[PDB]
Amino acid sequence: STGSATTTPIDSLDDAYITPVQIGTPAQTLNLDFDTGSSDLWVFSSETTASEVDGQTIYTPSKSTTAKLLSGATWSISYGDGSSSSGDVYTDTVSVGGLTVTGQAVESAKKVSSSFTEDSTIDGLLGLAFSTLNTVSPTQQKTFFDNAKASLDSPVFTADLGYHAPGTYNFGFIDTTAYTGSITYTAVSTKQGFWEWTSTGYAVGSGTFKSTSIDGIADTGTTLLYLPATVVSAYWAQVSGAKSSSSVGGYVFPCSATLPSFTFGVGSARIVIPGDYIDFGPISTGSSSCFGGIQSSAGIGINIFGDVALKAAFVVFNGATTPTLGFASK
Ligand SMILES: Cc1cc(C)c(/C=N/NC(=O)[C@@H](N)Cc2c[nH]c3ccccc23)c(C)c1
Repeated sequence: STGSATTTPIDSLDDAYITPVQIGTPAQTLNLDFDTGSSDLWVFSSETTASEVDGQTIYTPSKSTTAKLLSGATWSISYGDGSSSSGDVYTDTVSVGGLTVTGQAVESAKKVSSSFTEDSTIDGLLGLAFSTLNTVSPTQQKTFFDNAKASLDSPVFTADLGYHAPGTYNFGFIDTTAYTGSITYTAVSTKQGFWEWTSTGYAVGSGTFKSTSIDGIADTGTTLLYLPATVVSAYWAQVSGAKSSSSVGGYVFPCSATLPSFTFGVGSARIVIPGDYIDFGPISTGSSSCFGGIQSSAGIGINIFGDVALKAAFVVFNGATTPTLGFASK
């Protein structure tokens, strides 16, 4: 089997991407944020604290003939940015782009943090990291990919995020028309439950490539690119007037700037992030200070190859017995 679904930016800045997901019988379609940095499929629901719902589409398990309460199971997740959600669990039928899993754990939110409440376009998250991170207690549950894996033509999914444009998540196959050149595969460590790999280095604009190992995670659920302070300083030093602002919470730059590209290494291959991808617009409405799309990972504790990096590539998440990651230009 295979699946193929279009993913769409939630706003003009590509702050996140949502993908329609069918849950239950008859189908209830919710737009979920596919997140390769977590492993819970959770949704706004009929059980979510009313004051914490602001425009989201909700899953109502009582209206699904295939929904079954998973007796005694609860979940609670804290994301590294400070966001959180929690609740109880159903199993139900879940389909993505024509690919169907029966008995998928669907985690029904009773509580969500303000950040989720304020994101009216995101109806929940669909985790695509390793199932070892799943928060369901007392019986840990599998991700949608882990459940689907055996039935897939090939045990893979691919992320093809668009810059200010729709993109695609495919399951079970690699669309060879979707990229240029060849896909370069690189080793993955699953020790922290993430799609963790090591970049071979970086370049700023037309500058010379610096060979240096950068360990980080491929995370579709994170907007920006978070890298060591040394690397990020070298990037912003090429932008006149750029500076790190504690009051703003990162590097900002004059909106009148033309940003240089940023290149990252995958083995001997190179992925180029165009300068425009790194512009996240005015810090507040009408401001001439703009927020940078490359930020320091210092104090996060891990480097994060978020959407800013991933959307510059066609990315293969290979879930074979020994997982690997592939990157191609496009
Ligand atoms: C200080 C800091 C700041 C950020 C932005 C992150 C990223 N976190 N990103 C994630 O955890 C995502 N994989 C999922 C996610 C967290 N919060 C969200 C809000 C909306 C949509 C997705 C997420 C971290 C780890 C630390």
